Amino acid sequence: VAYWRQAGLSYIRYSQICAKAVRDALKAEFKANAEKTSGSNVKIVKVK
Amino acid sequence: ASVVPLKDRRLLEVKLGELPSWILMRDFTPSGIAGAFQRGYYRYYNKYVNVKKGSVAGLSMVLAAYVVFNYCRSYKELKHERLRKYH
Amino acid sequence: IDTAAKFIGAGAATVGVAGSGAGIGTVFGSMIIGYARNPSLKQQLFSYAILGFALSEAMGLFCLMVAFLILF
Amino acid sequence: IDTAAKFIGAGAATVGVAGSGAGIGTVFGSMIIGYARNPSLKQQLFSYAILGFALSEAMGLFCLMVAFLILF
Amino acid sequence: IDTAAKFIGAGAATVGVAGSGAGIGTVFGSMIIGYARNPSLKQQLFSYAILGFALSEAMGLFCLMVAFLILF
Amino acid sequence: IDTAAKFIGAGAATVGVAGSGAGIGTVFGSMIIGYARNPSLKQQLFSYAILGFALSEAMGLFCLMVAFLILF
Amino acid sequence: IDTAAKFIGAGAATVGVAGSGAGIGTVFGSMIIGYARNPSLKQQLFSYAILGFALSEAMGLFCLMVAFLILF
Amino acid sequence: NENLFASFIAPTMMGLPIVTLIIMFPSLLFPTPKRLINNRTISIQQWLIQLTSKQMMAIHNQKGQTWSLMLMSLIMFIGSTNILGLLPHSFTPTTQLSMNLGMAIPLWSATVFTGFRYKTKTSLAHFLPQGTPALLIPMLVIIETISLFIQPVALAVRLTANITAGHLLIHLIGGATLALLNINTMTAFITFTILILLTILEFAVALIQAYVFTLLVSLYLHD
Amino acid sequence: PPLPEHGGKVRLGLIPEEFFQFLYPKTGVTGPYVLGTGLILYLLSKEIYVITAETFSAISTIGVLVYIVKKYGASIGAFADKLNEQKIAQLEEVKQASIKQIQDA
Amino acid sequence: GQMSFTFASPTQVFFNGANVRQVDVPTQTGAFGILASHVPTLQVLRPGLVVVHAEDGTTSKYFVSSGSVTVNADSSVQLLAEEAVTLDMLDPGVAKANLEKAQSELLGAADEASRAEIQIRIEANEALVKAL
Amino acid sequence: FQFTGIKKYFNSYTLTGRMNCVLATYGGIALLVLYFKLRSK
Amino acid sequence: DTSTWFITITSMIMTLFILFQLKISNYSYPASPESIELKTQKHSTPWEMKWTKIYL
Repeated sequence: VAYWRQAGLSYIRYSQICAKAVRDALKAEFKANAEKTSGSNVKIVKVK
Repeated sequence: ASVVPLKDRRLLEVKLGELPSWILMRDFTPSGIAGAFQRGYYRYYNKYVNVKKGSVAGLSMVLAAYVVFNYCRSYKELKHERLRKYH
Repeated sequence: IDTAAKFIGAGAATVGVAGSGAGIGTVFGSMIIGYARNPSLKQQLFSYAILGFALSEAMGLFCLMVAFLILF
Repeated sequence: IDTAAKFIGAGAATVGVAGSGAGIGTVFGSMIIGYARNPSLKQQLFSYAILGFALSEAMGLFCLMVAFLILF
Repeated sequence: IDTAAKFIGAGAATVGVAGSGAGIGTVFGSMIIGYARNPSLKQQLFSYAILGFALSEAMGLFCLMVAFLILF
Repeated sequence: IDTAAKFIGAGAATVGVAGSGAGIGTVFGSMIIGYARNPSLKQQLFSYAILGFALSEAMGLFCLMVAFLILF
Repeated sequence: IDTAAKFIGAGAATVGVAGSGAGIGTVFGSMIIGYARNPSLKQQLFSYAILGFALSEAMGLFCLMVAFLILF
Repeated sequence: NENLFASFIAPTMMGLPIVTLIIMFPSLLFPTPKRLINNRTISIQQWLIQLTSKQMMAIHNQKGQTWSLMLMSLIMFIGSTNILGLLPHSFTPTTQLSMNLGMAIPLWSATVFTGFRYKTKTSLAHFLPQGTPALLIPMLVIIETISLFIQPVALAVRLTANITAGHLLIHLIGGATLALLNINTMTAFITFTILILLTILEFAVALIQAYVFTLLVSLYLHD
Repeated sequence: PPLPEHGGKVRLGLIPEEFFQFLYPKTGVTGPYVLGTGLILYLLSKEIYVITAETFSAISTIGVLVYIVKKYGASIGAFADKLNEQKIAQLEEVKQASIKQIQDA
Repeated sequence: GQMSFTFASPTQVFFNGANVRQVDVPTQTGAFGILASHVPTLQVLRPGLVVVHAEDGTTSKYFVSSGSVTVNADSSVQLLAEEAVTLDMLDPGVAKANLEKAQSELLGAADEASRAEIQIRIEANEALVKAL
Repeated sequence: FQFTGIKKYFNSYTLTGRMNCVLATYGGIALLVLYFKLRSK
Repeated sequence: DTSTWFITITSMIMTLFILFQLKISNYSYPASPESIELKTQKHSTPWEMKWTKIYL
């Protein structure tokens, strides 16, 4: 249990933020490999 | 008598440990680089050989002086001597 | 002479409350590492804390009533 | 001889403060091992040590006040 | 007889440090294990052992002060 | 008359070390379980074994200080 | 009065030498919880126990000479 | 009935010879050079300060850092005057209980008057620990103030009582060698106990960390 | 420990031969030594005066200070090391200072 | 001895079936050491560096972000991580600036879970600087 | 010249540090009980 | 031993803290030497910027 627990979060929602900070501390050379993974392409369709 | 005792330590420093820098003393600084530790060496037997840059004979003379100076005050109390000499 | 044996045993009994001073330390000590994992505090953590406190007291207080019994 | 028991009685009666010695060595050491696992000290973690310090202290100074009141 | 009961009077009150004599072993045996798990000692995790040591070695010499004041 | 009171006041003063005979037993038993978790012994984990040892033997030996003064 | 005074200063000193048995309960006992997490056995793990076992006995055989110091 | 220990009955004397020479003497063991490169015996004194000036600096991190250039002078004096006395017939000024009651009280009361000249309310409103429950206000503020005035006595008496306790076991284990004209096998074991105990009595450096540091915590907490 | 008691006993066979080879150095001073026998009397006359007391702990505080002379031959590097480390910084600084000034002109 | 260490990013692979005697992993609920036969657990990771000690003279200073350590019944581990980079691809200079800006938004968070998101962000940058 | 090397230091911290009067009062009272016990022997 | 009377040493301790604040006050910090190299770099860079503004 931590602060991300007992407030209504998930471990993916933990793992998204702490991995995003590593992609901001990279240099200009290895910024394209942070652009490579960057997995925001799946759309969301719920019928209601 | 103040310039008498002050010129004792400034003679027993700059000879046998350790003769510092600040030019007007630059070649006087390397005079301690060879050191008079070779002069100070022969008193013990040979064994304190590590005096090269951590200098034993520079320091271990003051602490040998402060022991025999404090042996005098204790002498009155711990007499113990008979009407003779020891072994 | 009667006061000689009375005034020692009243002090000799109240070393019995020292052992209650030891066992009362763990009960507010283990609850620190007990609650630190699991923040469900308003439930039966504290209710098991107060029962643990007032039970070690009753092995310290019970000698103290016997300690005043020696004097009177 | 009446004052002779007044002195040896407070001699063992202040051994009861040693029980608040070793009993406080845990509850301040348990706020070490149970702090790193969960950094929430400004919440009731530090507050349950101060209750754990003071109410463990109250059985320390109580066995001190016996040694005054046995003597006078 | 005033002198002799003082001689055993401070002898019983010597052992009040025996609670702090091992209560300082626990809290300095609980930062060996709280620095092992999470290396963040330079914050609260060392100053909670000295503050643990001040408020537990307040009670070691606290009792030997009484064993002096019963002697002279 | 106080020749025995020379003895027991020294004979009771010695058992106040019996804390620190166990208090260093904590800090060496509590180091190996701080070490088997995290094998970095050359760091500050072993340096907190000796300062915990020395601060416990500091409250260890000076309980025998009051032992000799009652004798001599 | 001579053999009366000697022996009850000797028996009351030997209490402190089993005051370090409670430490090697922790020293030899807390090897168990370390060995099960990590089996690096003939490393400093068992050898840190000897630094615990013979240093905690070194407060055990501390007072035993002091008891025989007041036997004679 | 093999190995009979002996004892010698002799008074153990903390006399008081001429002190104001003995205090000044561990000042002249440390020189100070007016040069850039130094002479390889001050240079390991100059390095030894730049370690432990970086541990009584790191905690405070305030404008109370001005105080910390004094606290490293306090560690070298009783760091030296506890280490000189291990010699054969030397005399330590921190053996006597007099000066240590003049090292605690002008330093300890320099701390409680530090916040009272700037804060004036919340220095001893540190007596209020938390979000106040009702049944234990009078049980608290008679406890946390009786463990405040203990601190000057707690700071000085812990230094004098164990320093002299080192010196008696030096004599008594040592004096039992001299009076051991019985069986000569056990003489070495008492001698080997001594040369272990003299290694433990270089915890007279270790007991100066526990004097400057609980002066910092007794400074950092108030300020 | 069966192996450790012989390990000092093999040192007991080692120290008796090293003391024998050291006794060979005094055999080289059978003729030419005129230093110690001038001053071995004042330590034999004053030892006939007063110098015996409870100070066998005088030697053991002088015996431990001999073992630190062993590590003092490694303290020359640390002391020596500090001077060299100190020396490199100024050398880096002068070179660094020199390049910047010349190229700005 | 007789171990197996596997260390794989999603896109690349560091170690496959090659073990070297000691693995140091920053666990979510503490830290641990692997020493050729550790009692098996199923743990998850916190931001922190992994220093694998190669046999090979020297060590290997990796820095994971969030993964999973599975040491199992037979002496074999499987350390899988999401962002497992080395040290030289990171810049310390940008890592200093990112700390206090996330502390500035911490007081400016009105909600209770949005502020809890900020507490996640300051922890990862705190282990960023101290590893450097 | 054992002053102006450390005179900038003094009026900085002797505002609180030079309170030896409490040491003087706790010292001077400690003089009184020992002359009194030898008076009554 | 249990000594007495205290009019001694404590007046001879504060004379000592005129000595130790004299010796230890003349020490050198390695870190201060790394700070003077920083301001020399920014000054000539602004002087070159003063020369670049003398061009532009």
